[PDB]
Amino acid sequence: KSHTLCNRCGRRSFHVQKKTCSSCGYP
Amino acid sequence: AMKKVEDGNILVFQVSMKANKYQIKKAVKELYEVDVLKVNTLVRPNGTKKAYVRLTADYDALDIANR
Amino acid sequence: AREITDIKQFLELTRRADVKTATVKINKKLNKAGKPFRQTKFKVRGSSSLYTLVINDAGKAKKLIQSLPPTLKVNRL
Amino acid sequence: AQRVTFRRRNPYNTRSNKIKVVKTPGGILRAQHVKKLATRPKCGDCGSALQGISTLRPRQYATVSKTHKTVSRAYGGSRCANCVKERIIRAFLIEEQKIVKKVVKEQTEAAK
Amino acid sequence: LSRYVKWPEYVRVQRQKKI
Amino acid sequence: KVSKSTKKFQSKHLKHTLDQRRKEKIQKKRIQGRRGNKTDQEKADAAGTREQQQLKKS
Amino acid sequence: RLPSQVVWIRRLRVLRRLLAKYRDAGKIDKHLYHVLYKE
RNA sequence: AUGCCUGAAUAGGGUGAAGCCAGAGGAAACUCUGGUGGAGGCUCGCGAAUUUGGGUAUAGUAGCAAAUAUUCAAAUGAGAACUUUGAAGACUGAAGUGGGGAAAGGUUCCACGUCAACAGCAGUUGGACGUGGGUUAGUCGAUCCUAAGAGAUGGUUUCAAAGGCCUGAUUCAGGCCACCAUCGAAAGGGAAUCCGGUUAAGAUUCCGGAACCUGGAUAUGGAUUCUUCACGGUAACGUAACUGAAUGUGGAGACGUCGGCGCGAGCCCUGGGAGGAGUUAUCUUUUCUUCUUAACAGCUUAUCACCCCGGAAUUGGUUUAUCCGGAGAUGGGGUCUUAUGGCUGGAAGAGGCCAGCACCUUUGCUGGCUCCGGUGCGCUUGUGACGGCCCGUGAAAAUCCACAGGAAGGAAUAGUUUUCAUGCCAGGUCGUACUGUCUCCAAGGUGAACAGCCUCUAGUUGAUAGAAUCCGUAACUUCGG
RNA sequence: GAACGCGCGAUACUCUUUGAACGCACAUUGCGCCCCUUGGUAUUCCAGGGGGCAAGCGU
Ligand SMILES: [Zn+2]
Repeated sequence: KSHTLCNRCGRRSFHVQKKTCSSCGYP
Repeated sequence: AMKKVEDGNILVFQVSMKANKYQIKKAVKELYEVDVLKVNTLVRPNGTKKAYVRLTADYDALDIANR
Repeated sequence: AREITDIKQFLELTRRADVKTATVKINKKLNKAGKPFRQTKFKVRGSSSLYTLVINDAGKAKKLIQSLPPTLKVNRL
Repeated sequence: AQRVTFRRRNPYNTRSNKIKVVKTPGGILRAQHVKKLATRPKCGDCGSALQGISTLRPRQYATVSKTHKTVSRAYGGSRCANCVKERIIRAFLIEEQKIVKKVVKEQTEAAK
Repeated sequence: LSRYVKWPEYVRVQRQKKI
Repeated sequence: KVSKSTKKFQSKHLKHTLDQRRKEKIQKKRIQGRRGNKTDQEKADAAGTREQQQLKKS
Repeated sequence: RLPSQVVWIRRLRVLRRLLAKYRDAGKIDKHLYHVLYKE
């Protein structure tokens, strides 16, 4: 469960600990 | 829902997801010309909002349903 | 709920403008002497509480029944 | 011999949620959550429990009259009787010592 | 303490240039 | 009758507690026969005071 | 059955109760009562 | 490897350290005997190791996917070892194969229809397929607050012009104050809801009854007693009220762990009686089961602590535990907190257990009883006064209250205040169905040595199938009066 | 570009929630301030609608 939904792109790539997206870089 | 209408004096409606209890009470009062005692809202799994509107004892819910 | 002991307070409560009905409840129960008796509870609710007057005397209860307003709905038991 | 459990969201045996077991008018055992006990107000000088002041939760003091949370004496409701007595005696003696010291200074500077 | 707050930076600079 | 806390401890913590106790016993037995394990007070006694050290030098 | 502490507590409590009752009744004065208390 | 914040757990048996009490020896010091008390690098089931949640830093062959035990009759169905009902046998045995939760999953919950595929045989079954139904909150959580830490502004308050308030016959002048956004806990802090009933599937949410919390505007009664912010008691303190600015403080929130003692409630045990069920070849006043009282509200109720009198060695009081007294003991008389019990309202009208009378049907009507007690090295839980040890005097903030202070205001056809009483109105958004690495509840009998064996309530019958200490003595020995 | 809905956006075969994304936060459909207006007894309360908020003593 290291990743969650990203608001900007909709993928399961939002790292919960880092608070950054590994697919689109949000934010 | 029709059982609730017949017995509990409760009209069951589907409402928008952007409406609160104040707006539902006001809308029922304006559209159907009845006095609302209470409003209880829930959010259904399919993304829609259901409201139970219990009217005051001065009004019969079945009469409004037939109307 | 609240318990009252004053009969005239009960009558004043039953004389208010916004009063729906009054309940008269009968209970058959024993006293400390063992002789059974009839106890009458007069219950009427005010604004936010239910006041109960308990009367263990049959005659006093009958007089209170007679003294109730004729326009007051009375629930027997 | 009926088993009961919590009635709220918390499933852990924390201080916040504590359970008592009561027999309801239905003839069954059921759980009930108990609130935290109130603490007696304490004196601001010695820390002893204040006498004559009701013990309530912090927000329950806002709904009771002033006689239930004060004492008619000075500092009543904040300090106890003995502390007030010591304060009075100490203040008076300090004032007397100030007067005596001022007289002594006046005398010792009066030589010149 | 730190009383320097009584003078804003521009006032302090324009008085320093005076000296 | 066994108490509730005893039941919970024996079901949860008994095994690892016993294992740790055995490990401490084994380590103590192994270190007892070795040389070079002395407490701070024992080492302080062995070194001695400044006067004792100056006497030992002399 | 009953452990040592429970029976000791009961014995000491009943002995002290009897001593206090006897002193209050006047059968024993302060000093004999004080000796019997420690004994 | 070392941390830090906030929770859960840190149990049990044995042994018996200081200190204390009473005896015996000696001039003391000191040594023995018994009890008490209940401690630890005590035991039992340079190096290794040292519970846990959340948060946060440095070939039609092998073989049947293994978790035991099934049998008889009936029903449904084209078809039954596998579906359904009844009977029999067996299993889990409160540390559950029992009832809930956090996280996670996402319709798996319920009904109807179906067996093309899936559930390694079959299936009429389903956590499958198709169509529908289902989750209701002022009171339960989130929402609010801050913790370790993170992070904008000019690295975390720093050489930042970083902001609010008050006074004034109209003159824009004057004055006060200091210090940094924000995020971070569904286990921490926190205002308030209970009982009964109800569905195919929803409940502290719906229904019936009953009650609280917060905020607001206002009216009435009473008080504010000569007209202007009330009294009583030596005192602790009591009260239906009984104004209070700047400013300065105090309390609750709010805080380590262990031990025994006292008290309350739930469970267990148990006597009588009033019902119902089982067994009864013989015996058995016999075995099982019902006899319940919620939140909330009124009256009353306290160990500790404190106050007044009094002035003590012939030293007294006193705890299971040796501490207290001219720094005022013993004794006598009072004050307080309401924790917790008792009575009552809620409330018997509810629920429970019975019996009788109605019908191819929602087919519900009536009548009784729901009472009185005891017991504790028992289990669970809360609480009070103590004692021991470790230690920053043992997280912070939101929030509520109080005290010092004396600014200001108050009277003649409604003076000022309304922490006294009654009365009116309102309470938004999101989660709630179902299951379930951390967590909650927890009966009895035998064991007479934690263990193991058997059962009550409640759940199962799942797994391809068929064939081959104990007998005789004596002294003693418990509570009161 | 994404999410949710009927090529399109509640006017859905005008333009919802977002996104450089802009009132503040954000893994919450969470929390504010300002102006106008309307309704429910209404000067106070509650709610609905519309529109917004990324001086110096130097000369
Ligand atoms: Zn004090």
